[PDB]
Amino acid sequence: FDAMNSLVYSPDGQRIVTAADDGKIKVWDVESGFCIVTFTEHTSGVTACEFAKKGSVLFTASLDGSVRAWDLIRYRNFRTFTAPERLSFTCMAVDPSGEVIAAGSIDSFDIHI
Amino acid sequence: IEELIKRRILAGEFDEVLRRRPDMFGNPHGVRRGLVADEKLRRDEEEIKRMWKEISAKLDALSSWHY
Amino acid sequence: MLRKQARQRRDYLYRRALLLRDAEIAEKRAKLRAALASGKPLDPKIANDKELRKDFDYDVSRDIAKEQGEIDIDDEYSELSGIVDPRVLVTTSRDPSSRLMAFSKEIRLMFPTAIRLNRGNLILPDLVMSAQRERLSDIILLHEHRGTPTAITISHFPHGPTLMASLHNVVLRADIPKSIKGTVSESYPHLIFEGFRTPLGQRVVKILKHLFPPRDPTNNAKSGNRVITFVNQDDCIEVRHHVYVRTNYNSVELSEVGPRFTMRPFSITMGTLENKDADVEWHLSQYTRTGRKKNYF
Amino acid sequence: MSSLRHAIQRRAHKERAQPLERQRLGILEKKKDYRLRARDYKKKQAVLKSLRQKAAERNEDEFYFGMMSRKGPGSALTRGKGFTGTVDGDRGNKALSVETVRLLKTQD
Amino acid sequence: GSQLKRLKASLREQGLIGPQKSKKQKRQNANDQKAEALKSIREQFNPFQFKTNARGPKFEVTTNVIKGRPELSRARSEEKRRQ
Amino acid sequence: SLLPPDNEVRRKHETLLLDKLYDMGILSTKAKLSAVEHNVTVSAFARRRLPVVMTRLRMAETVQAATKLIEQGHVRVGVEEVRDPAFLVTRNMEDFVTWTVGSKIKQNIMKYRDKLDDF
Amino acid sequence: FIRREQLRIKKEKDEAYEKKFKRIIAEIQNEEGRAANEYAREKAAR
Amino acid sequence: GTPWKIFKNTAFIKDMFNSSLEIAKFEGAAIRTVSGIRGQIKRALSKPE
RNA sequence: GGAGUAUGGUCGCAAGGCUGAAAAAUUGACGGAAGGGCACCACCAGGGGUGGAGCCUGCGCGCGCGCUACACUGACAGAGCCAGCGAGUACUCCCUUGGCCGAGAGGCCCGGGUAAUCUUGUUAAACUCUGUCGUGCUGGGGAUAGAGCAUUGCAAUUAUUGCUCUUCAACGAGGAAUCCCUAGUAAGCGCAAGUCAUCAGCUUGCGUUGAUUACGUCCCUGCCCUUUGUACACACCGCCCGUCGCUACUACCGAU
Repeated sequence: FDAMNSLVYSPDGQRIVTAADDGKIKVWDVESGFCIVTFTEHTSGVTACEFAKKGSVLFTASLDGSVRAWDLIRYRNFRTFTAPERLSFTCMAVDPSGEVIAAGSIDSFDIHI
Repeated sequence: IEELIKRRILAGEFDEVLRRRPDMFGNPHGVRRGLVADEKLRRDEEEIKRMWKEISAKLDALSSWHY
Repeated sequence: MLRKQARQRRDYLYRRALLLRDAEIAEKRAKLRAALASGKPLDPKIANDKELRKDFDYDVSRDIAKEQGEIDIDDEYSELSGIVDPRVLVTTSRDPSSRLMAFSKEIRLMFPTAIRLNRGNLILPDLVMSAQRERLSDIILLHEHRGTPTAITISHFPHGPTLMASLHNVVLRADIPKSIKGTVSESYPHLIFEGFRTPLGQRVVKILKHLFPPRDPTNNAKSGNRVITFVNQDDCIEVRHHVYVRTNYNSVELSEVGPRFTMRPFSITMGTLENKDADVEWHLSQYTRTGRKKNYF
Repeated sequence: MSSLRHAIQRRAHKERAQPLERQRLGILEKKKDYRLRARDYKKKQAVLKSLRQKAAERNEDEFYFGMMSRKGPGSALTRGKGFTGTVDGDRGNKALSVETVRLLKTQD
Repeated sequence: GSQLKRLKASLREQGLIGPQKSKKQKRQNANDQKAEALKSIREQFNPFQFKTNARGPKFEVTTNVIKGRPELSRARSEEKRRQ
Repeated sequence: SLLPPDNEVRRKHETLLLDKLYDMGILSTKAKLSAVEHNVTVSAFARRRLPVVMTRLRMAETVQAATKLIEQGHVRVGVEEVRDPAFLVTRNMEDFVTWTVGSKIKQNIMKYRDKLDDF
Repeated sequence: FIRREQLRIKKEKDEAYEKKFKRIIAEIQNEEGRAANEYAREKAAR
Repeated sequence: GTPWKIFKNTAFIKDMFNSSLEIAKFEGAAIRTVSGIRGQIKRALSKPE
């Protein structure tokens, strides 16, 4: 019910996951068109979401200041990252190994890792 | 100067700025993020928490999510 | 970026002026709070101000927090005090000599997180520009006379103060042989300051102790083996750099590892190295009558 | 006070002049002339410091509507050898049409 | 090496900084100097008291390096001016 | 104010409220709650609007001309063009309000300064 | 050396002079004002 | 004495002393202009004695 | 008269010598082995100083910063011809164009400028070209020295500086060592300023020309840190080692 800010396919290609400014992200299945899980831990609008090469982990940044990191075989955010001074991340990328997250905001011009 | 250094080192008082936690405000207890009348005053504090949730949502939405 | 630095410096100067007026009012409000708790009668000009009472009822709590020390004053260092490791680059003047470049290396090695930069052909506004572009905390410029250094310029960024000082009695690290000296240990140094008592002394203490990375406060009273000493007499701050072992619980062996100065500050400006027109906070008043009698810091 | 002083207490102390072997260098500047010199220099430096603050804190995207009826200060490259930083003003002259110059030349 | 590391090594050689010995190790020490060496340590590891050149001698002649004490010389000259 | 003065949640929400209002640019100080008593004001919001803040930044000459220019659409805030003359510009987006891409007003400024690059 | 000695002597001498004459003027004003107020009290009672 | 070359602050002053020995004796002395400008003798000059 | 704030006096306490200079620990003291990270105070590849002769600040015939060179990627002579930061005269003689005179330095008559307006496009230097010289201390180098003419200044001897002729030294890439340096960086070049400390025996800016070689690795020299913590999924690892202290208990030894 808000603007869909970003989306990524899964590396298998069976399901896509989109992140909107409603605060929720959800994983739609391409066949059958239904959302299969709605992650609702962000308390503000969700910007860019990304996968790794492995396709089991999803990293999502948002304006509430946290780059969260979900595991899609157990459906729980095993990590949440914040900057020490409080930022509001608007874009992010992740190494294809899945071990380094970089994220950048509009409030400070440094780029966090 | 050398004896001043020896006195400070022995009865060790150093004027270095110490590394403080970056979330001392919101997390003052420093909990670990893994596996884990006066009722009038408590009701007043919860009312202020509710008011601030509504007002912070309104102010962030009025500044259009630059905050 | 540059518009943000200018805007934040202007907001800081406006907030400082508002703090001056609010301190002129809050000296009157602290008499009303002390008279309310102790019952001693207060002045009629304070007790008959309706605006003061009406605003006092809202502004009790910051005075209580300042009494307990729970909040910190609006400063250029209090934003990032013990959160970020302050990075600092040391540079020479334009065409340095070999002893100035070795001295620049020595006072780079004094700070465990500093870097040294070759000046060459580097215009000083672009030096300031590159410092703000790489988010440096401090720059330190060096000036030599003839192979012997005569001035430091410690500038805090993004808009913080300059302390310009003249150096005396410099005994370099690069004079003693390599059999006697060695590679200096790069551990996070303890700091001691001796003889700073005025608010100007606490100002120079702040802009000198926010050059060093913050020490881990878990067991810092006994661990760590390297100390740096700033002690002033007759407002010429003299600095030593020692390394120590605690040879017993009652005794300690010192070993002088770094250069010796007695720097005298002559200018503390509320504004960075590029601003020659920044408003000074203190300057060494020579050619006055009692400027040699009066001792600052 | 002022009645407890003689006329020799009131008598003025004269000012010495420049030596005659050095009179070609000008007048000997004393405290009064030095005060005039220092006042003029502090005034000029105050104006220049305010102009440097105004040139530093300048919005690069500012838009007044006099910019469509004025010629800018330009640069040394665009203007040329005749480049001062002053915006050139109008002397009042204007390019004059042919009918009015026909009238003026018939009068001449 | 570093001045810290060489100071620690020289004090371990002089036995001033080493591990806490047992009573049996103190019996061995009482079964089997150090101030004369500590004077040399406190002179060598504080090299700024005296003025030295770094290059060494220009022309080596063999025939059978502190070249001046500026602190002691300045204090001596100031005592002469006081007198 | 009505909470007791030594209260932890009072002190925390005082700092939160003052920091939020100073980050939005309504208050000019973040060290007094009497600022939120008699300094927070619909005129302070209305002067944190966009045509008045670009009048202050001298992007226009007057608030009337500024409203005309941002109705014609020459002004972006950040990366997105802004057609609404009520967009509340906060204190850190006052560093990012500027003209749009192919702006005739931008060509007018560059033609005045004699830096009209036609590339 | 002569600079440092003369500046030390000038500071000590000026401080001693200021202290001594503050004491002298305070004692003279104290005694004279005490006797003047006593005489004004003894005169106003007549 | 008399000024010889005049920069912004440091001026070279000529017809006052006769040698660098006399200047080294009067080093740091409080020199003064007739106008009221104070100043300090800084350093002896080499090439004109 | 009440309430504060100061200033200087006065008094009381402090203000009585088993004495004679040079611990804490159930948390502590010191290490070792393995594995990481970093470093022109490390390796690797190159570059550049200093150190040879002379001058001198400074530090305590000896020393340091420098300038100029040892030439052929050059010297010389024509010729091309290109910056940037500056400054500049009122109760005055500052920045100086142009016109003559002079081989030059300079002289002289005027002239513009209190200056984005005049000097000044500062026609700067390396640099580019067409010539001359040809490896010879040579025309590389230009110390020392004689004689002369000028300018500043009341004054120039111990030679302020400038120009001309002549005189034409050492120096043939600096030794051992030792130090520094990774991109508009090393190095060359000039122009300007002289900012309450420092600095004219120089300092700090400013433009111009602008490379070689690393940009990997902890093998050497070291420095820091892990072996406790500080987060949870996948996934991986799998009780690091020594010498003592301290505490609790147990029994032993021998004097009182």
